[PDB]
Amino acid sequence: VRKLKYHEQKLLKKHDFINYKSDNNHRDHDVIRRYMIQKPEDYHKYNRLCGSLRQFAHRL
Amino acid sequence: AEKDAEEEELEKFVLGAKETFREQLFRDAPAWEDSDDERLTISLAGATRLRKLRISESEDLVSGIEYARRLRQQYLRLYPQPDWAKPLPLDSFLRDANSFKV
Amino acid sequence: KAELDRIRRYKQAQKKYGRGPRVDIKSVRDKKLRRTLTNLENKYKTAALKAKEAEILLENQTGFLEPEGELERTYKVRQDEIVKEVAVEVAQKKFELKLTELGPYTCEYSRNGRDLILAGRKGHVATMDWREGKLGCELQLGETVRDARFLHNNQFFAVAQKKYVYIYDHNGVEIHCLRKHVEVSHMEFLPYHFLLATLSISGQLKYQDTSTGQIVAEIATKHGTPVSLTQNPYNAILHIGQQNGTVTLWSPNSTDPLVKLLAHRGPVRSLAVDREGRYMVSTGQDNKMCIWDIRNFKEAVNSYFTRAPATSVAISDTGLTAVGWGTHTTIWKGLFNKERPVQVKVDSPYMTWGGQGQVVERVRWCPFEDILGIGHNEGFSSIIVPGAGEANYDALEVNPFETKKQRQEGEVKALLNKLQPEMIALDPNFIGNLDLRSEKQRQAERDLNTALKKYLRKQRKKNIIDEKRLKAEELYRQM
Amino acid sequence: KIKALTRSITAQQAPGSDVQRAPRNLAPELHPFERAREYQRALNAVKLERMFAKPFLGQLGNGHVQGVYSMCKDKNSLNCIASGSGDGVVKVWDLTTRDEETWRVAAHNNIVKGLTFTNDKKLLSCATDGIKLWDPYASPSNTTPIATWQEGGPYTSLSFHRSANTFAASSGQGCIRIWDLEHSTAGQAIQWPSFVDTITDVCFNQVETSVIGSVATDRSIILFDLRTNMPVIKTVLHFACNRIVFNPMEAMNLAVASEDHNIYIFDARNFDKALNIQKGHVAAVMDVEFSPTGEELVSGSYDRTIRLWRRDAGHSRDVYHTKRMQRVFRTMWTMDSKYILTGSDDGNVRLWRANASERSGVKATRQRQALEYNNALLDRYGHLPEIRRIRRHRHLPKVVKKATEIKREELAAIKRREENERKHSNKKYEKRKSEREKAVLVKQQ
Amino acid sequence: SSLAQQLAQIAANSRSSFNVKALKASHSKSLIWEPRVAVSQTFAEIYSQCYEGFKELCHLDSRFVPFDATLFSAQSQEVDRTQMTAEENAALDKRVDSFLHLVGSRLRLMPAIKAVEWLIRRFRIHEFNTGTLLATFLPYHTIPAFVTLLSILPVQRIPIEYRFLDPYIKSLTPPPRAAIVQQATNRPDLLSAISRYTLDSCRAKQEYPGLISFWGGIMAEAVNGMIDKMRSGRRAIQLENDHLLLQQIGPVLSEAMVMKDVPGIQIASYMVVAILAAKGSLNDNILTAFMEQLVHGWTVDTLRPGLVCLTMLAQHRSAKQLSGRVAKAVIKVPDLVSSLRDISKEHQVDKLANGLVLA
Amino acid sequence: AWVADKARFYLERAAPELREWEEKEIFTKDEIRNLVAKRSDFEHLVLAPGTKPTDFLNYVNWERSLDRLRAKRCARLNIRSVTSHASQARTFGIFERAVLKHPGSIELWLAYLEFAAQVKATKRWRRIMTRALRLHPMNASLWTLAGRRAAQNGDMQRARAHFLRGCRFCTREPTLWLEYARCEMDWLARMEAKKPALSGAIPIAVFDVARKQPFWGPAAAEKFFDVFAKFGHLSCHERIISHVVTTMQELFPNHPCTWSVHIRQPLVGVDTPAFPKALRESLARLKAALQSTTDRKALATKMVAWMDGILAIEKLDAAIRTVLEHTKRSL
RNA sequence: CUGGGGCACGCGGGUACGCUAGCCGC
RNA sequence: UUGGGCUCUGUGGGUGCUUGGCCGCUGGCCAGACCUACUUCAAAGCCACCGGGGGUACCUACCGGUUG
Repeated sequence: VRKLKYHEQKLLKKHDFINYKSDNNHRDHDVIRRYMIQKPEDYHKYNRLCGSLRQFAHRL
Repeated sequence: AEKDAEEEELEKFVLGAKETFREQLFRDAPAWEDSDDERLTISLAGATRLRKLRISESEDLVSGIEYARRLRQQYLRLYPQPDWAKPLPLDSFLRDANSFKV
Repeated sequence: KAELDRIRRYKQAQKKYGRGPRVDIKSVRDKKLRRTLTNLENKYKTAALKAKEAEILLENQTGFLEPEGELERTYKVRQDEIVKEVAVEVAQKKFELKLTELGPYTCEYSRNGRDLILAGRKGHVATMDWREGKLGCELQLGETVRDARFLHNNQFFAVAQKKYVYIYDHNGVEIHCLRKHVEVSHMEFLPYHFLLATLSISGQLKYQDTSTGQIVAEIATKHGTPVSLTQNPYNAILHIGQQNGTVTLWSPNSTDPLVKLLAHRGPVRSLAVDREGRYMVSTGQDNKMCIWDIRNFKEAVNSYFTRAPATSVAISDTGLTAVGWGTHTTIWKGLFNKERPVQVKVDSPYMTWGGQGQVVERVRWCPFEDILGIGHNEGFSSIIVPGAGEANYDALEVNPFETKKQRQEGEVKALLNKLQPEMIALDPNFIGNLDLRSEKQRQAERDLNTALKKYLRKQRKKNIIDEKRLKAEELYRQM
Repeated sequence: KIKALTRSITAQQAPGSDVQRAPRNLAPELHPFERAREYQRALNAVKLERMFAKPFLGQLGNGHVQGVYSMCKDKNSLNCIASGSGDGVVKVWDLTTRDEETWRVAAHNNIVKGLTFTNDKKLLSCATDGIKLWDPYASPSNTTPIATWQEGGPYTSLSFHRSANTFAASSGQGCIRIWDLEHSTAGQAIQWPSFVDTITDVCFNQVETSVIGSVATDRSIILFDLRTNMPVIKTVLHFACNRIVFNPMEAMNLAVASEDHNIYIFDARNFDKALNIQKGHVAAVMDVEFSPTGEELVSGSYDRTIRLWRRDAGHSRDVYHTKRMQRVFRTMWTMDSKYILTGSDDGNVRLWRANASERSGVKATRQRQALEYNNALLDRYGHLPEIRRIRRHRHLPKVVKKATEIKREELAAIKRREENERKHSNKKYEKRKSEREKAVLVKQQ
Repeated sequence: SSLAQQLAQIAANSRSSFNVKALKASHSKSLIWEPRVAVSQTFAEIYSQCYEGFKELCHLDSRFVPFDATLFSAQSQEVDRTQMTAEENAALDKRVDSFLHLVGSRLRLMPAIKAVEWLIRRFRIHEFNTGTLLATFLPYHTIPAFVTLLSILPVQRIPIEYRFLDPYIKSLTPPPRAAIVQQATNRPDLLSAISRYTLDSCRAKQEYPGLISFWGGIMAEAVNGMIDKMRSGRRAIQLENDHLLLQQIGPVLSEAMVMKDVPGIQIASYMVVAILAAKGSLNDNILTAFMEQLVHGWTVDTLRPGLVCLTMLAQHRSAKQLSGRVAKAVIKVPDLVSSLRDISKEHQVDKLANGLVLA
Repeated sequence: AWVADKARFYLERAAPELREWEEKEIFTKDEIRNLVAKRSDFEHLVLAPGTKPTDFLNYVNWERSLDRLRAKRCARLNIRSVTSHASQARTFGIFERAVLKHPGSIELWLAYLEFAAQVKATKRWRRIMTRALRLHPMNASLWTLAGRRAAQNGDMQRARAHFLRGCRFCTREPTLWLEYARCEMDWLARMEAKKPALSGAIPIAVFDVARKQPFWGPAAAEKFFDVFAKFGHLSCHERIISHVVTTMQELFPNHPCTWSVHIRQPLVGVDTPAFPKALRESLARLKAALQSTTDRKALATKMVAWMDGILAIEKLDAAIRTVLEHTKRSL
């Protein structure tokens, strides 16, 4: 894709080919590429356990 | 022909010369005889292996001589005939194998 | 008369490009509307007429083969003989790629014909550019892959992984994992509406954006794990086939299924649909495969048998199709003529790819070269069938050979013309038609013995005193 | 009989050229989504013309010391305008040298009510002190006039001949009087023969020359002729009228600008009904001018609003303003019918555009293709709610929008009282008169 | 990268261009001009210039009128080789090779290489007939036309026999005879292919002196190097190596020994079998068999040199007698003892005379 | 560029006549396939930005031979309905874009004019000649062709218009002056054949202005004498011959061209007993010119050229021919 | 004058050409 | 021991216990062949994996209603 011109970008503000609002600014990519993990699966496994502990803290 | 020479020259000029260009590009008696083959006949449509060797959808019972002829056609369709199937001193030495001894 | 050819031209043009029955001009009361609509229908007729007049400018011819003698039948034609028959152009295009040690290969072709994508269920995904024979991406992905397909061009592709669904860019990079559509076993891409359609094992169906990234519609298709999936590229809708053997036809704009046709008594194994928009052939777990019109929702002829319940079906651009069943696949030619109001069964098929222990995984057509890709558990291959594919294209829609400039041009054009996903219907072009209830409300606001027994029996449980029920009670008393 | 489709890519690009050959096919089997696709293209069309809906193009001059209460374009050259002040001064600009002035002089004591140019070169000034004539494009400048009149009372307006050297001066004594240049002194005094009520303005017709219409303060208009030197007809309407015009293509079609806050399209042969009702304002309209296309119309309010129009809507196609311009007065077109002029109360001559999103110049072929494509698509779909609301959504100043809500509520109550009187009166057994029929009160000879 | 190597094999097998840049590149690979003009060259003016050269060549030699009919036509403008079927392409290839053998003599000249330019820029001859074109310009290995051909060949299209120029195609420079012949030594198949071309040339009677002189130098130093390794010292090894050598050189040497129409290739065959005799310790039966085919095949212009060959042959023979038909044809020799004194003035003909008088 | 869409317009223009030819049996499917493909390739290379009027003429002759072959096949097939008009019009469109593209190729100009003059577009040919003559005001070839076809059609006044404007513009070469005097005297001969004009003073007047023309050469006046000496069968031919002779004798006294015309003067209407007497008179003039003091080599080259022409005229006496041979060898 | 409407536009032999103006057919 | 070395590449075997290549198989084929029939009756429910705290205008779903 080329860079849009004026009207094209103005019409498709919400367009983006790279990052969605379902991507969290690629926190997965950020973590794995700082620390060399090999399964982004395993990243998300860490995230789910971290979220579980965080919510246990919330009820605590 | 009903076509003029100048007319056909125009045809070669504008229309093209694809067909004629393709044209320019594409420029023992048998010793012994048997009677058993004339006596014999075979059921082609009954024969599944021999089924695809007919010429029409009417040839089932075929005599032995014509049957062996269709066998020849099947065999040549399977494998086309080779060029050796179509003296000089060193050629004779060459075919001599006593020339190759250890 | 000499004008008989003129009238036949008129009939054929009005059937082809008329885009509708025609406007009645004499029922008009008003003079301005009448003379203006006269000029309109005049210009429309001239338009369709010169469309027929333009229809000659196609460059290519239509591919075919015709059996010459009486014994000769098309499904007794061998592929090496096709090689010796036809030109070195396509002879550089028939081949076989034996990937052996990674499971049954699933393949798909690019929407333009430039590229193809391959996945081995036990780990492999490679996208390669076949005509120049060069590969741009190949990565062994380890985790078991359940599905694969390109996205809107050869920039990106999309894969159903072992838990998530991924979109990669062309040089191998993973653009993003997607955890919103867990456990996909079927994936499609609505290509004009810019939408991934994700069907999972649980029965969840999610229409997700790609150009701005929201899922627009998740639906609990309550019935059955979806045994199979494809999509109609004329309504742009979803033909999904369920374990009850029924096919259900879906659209993103109501939770209910939109049609639910019935098919073979056990789970319909495979589906495929016309691209012009006419028909749809399925294969069931019950060993029969058969067709249906879609605009009329009907079986046409009796169900064809298959000698094994067919694992896949890819129908071509034209009326041809390859049906893939077990260890060898077959190709039929005329399974639905457009012009015939009723159809026929056909005794003999067109041509086959034969059974040498190469169990098919699926089959697809290149949409723009008369070739046939067979994904089998011993790799990918492509044989040729001359009738296949459309013959003369519109680069305005899609070019098999776009430059970098036309590529970026087309991406911006498609982004400009992305179609808001509410406009999905059984009726494709229904836009600007009238709302009956709303137009009745508009006209109203402008111009402003046997049923009464069920009426009383239904309203005896309310129990509003209901002055209209008082009128009804007095009328029942007079009765 | 095997034969397949064989495309070389030579048919995509011929060896020896730079042209990418782009063959098309026209099968609906290949081009789906026709209706919704063009609909989307229409949506993007509307959104981009309201990206580019940029009307303003400038403010000439320095602006007159007090506000513009008189201005007039030369209609036979292309770039010469006289604008004359409230403060009894006039000057003329050239369009091309936008910034500075062509020629400047004071003209009267009181506010200059009228101004124009002669068909040869000279220019003309009415005010209550009198009628004067200067020549701006003299090679040395003079400030003194070269013609004058003081007789006929306060002269309210001018009107000049399309081709010849005729002009007419509307006074306030219920009298108009016509001069011919170089051959008249006091001109012919014509009026409704027993009439005093004042004549605001008068426009010479340019479709049928030698014809005159004028407005009178009896909420009444009078059509005149010059061959037969007499008034022709007098129409009396509900409330007053402010400035006249006739259409420069459709000869029987005239238009009046009315304190009904309304532009009325009438037709000379038949005054039985208004041909069109333009109910487009809050405050009363100060000016009208027909575009020389005959297809467009400026209605310049008293309030902070120009509204631009076709001949056949009945409502607002465009609203224009900016807050530097409190009360527009003289609102007239140029000779391309593309660029309008706007003489304010705030002492300004403004140069604006009609069809406010069309960027002029010399386009490229595909450009005008796209523009008229947008035109056609919008034409096809100009009714649907989505594109419709993004079409009619302009922006509007606060007192004006509050007041148009006020007008709608009050007139809705008025119509409610009217229909209640009808339904519960004996008016129920009669024909409902349509509104353009209702438009006229009476007509008189 | 398994599938990558497999697709690479396909990409080697790819012939007709399928994306715009590759089309432009193979379109612009030319001979006469530079690629920057070649890209903005179209067939028409190309046909003009090459047709001018072609008419010059057909005015030089008569035998170009068949390709005036079939390969240099207004239809030969439009015909694109890639679009037809394999038998059409085979016939076209035969027409090519026939024209190449027809044109191989007048090689160093501008109208002929203009014709070559039409061959490339219309019929992709550099891609489709790499072997025959490469062999037919191979004997001109010090001229810049050959240099430019080496410039615009495709590398993966060069034949397995012919892949020796790879250092030179990395570095443009005319390779020398020592390089070609060293490949002929420790690469038999180069000799095989060039032998096949030049024998086809003499069989189609289109032999010419530059060709045959090149081929003489090639075979002579080639088989010289072949024996110069094949001498091993081990007994049955040298016998068996001479066997394998004879099997390689058999057909070409017999066809050139009794190539009756072409005296030059008769002389060259005399040369190669003479060196075969004098250097290599060959067995008497094989030697007399050479004698017998030479006897079968000489002429009178080739007479005295063939006499020199028989002096070599019998001089390196070990037995003292000759086998028959040799003596018959030496009776048929017109000026025997005079020619024999003339040759024994420098050549030691004694064993030949002894075998003669024994017979 | 935008060649795809512009060629789409032009091929859509070409469509319906080919549809007519396919519903006729005059051309088959493969033939019309070949035709449309060729026309597309043509029009593409035509509308290419880098362009040349040679390829323009290629497309021109291609469509022309199309109209020809279709007419021939139509006549062989005994068809009457199909015309050539659409082919003419598309040929005209090719030419029109050609001339808007290249205003600099006079050869292509003449090609357009020849095609029009053959196909009978009279007023069109006149207007196209007008345009191109405005474009190139410096070719006497163009001016002469204009006035010549006007003199051929018979509009002598419009011939005078074109020729007089050309004389007003082109003033470095006397060639159009030669041809204008040629067509003026040819019109006068046409008047004498249909038998002021009785005087015939227009070549006198054009010589009077030529006398002070910028290209004023003695050899130019000699060529004026030559073109005046052509078609000497008139009324005032002796008058104009005497006038030009006395004019150049008054201006260039000792010029070898003046001596050459003094030799070849009385042979105006010669070709018969009047031939050898004037031959002997001109031979006396020639001997006087030979003995007079002028550039003898120049005069001898003039006389050997004119005498080679005389030898090219047959039907003479051998004694006269041999004495010409002697007087030629003695130079 | 793309204002609109009406006449003609091909091949033969003629009357006639360093040409095509006129008669009838195909 | 009548030359030898390093280094790289290519092929086959084996790196696990020796029962056919294919098919619409109680049978057929490997040169194959035959090709589109026949038809009494849709389905029983449940389950079904998204990182946490937080908001709910609109959409979806659930529950409970309402006009028809």
